Amino acid sequence: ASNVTNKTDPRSMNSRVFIGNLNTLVVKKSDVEAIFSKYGKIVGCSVHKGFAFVQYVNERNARAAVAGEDGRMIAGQVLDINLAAEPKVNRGKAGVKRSAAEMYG
RNA sequence: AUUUUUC
Repeated sequence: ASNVTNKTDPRSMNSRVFIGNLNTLVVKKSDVEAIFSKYGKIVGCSVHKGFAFVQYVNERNARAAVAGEDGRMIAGQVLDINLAAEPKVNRGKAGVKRSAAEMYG
């Protein structure tokens, strides 16, 4: 698949997958487009430090991997997968941080 | 080598 995943169209912002807390020191672009291609047609993919991105053809494909791979282990670590326009995590760089509305009370 | 963008 292509190397592009940063569009901002009203259907490309929800046909995309965010992949945080990723084992980016063992994974590669040829791995991310091979771990998420089982849940949809990838037409763009990119990888960075601590996170990566995947661009599907539609939103249905994104919900397939955002609910099909989220919380899975790869290369010995777990990755936090979510819709690219529906962030809920505090981006605490470890997943240990909580929201002021989701605290222990 | 470590959570929203071109590895």
